[PDB]
Amino acid sequence: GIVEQCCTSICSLYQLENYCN
Amino acid sequence: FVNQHLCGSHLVEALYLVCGERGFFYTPKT
Repeated sequence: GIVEQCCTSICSLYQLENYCN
Repeated sequence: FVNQHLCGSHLVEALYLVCGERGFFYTPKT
């Protein structure tokens, strides 16, 4: 989930937008 | 501000700024 993609590894805009409604 | 390690409040602030009026969901435990 978001922690693994953006906190433990380097985040990206692509990944962040996966969590927008 | 996106292309780094973002944790905790820093991650939810990035979501807030990126997602804007769409809003977002923050689910740290999956």
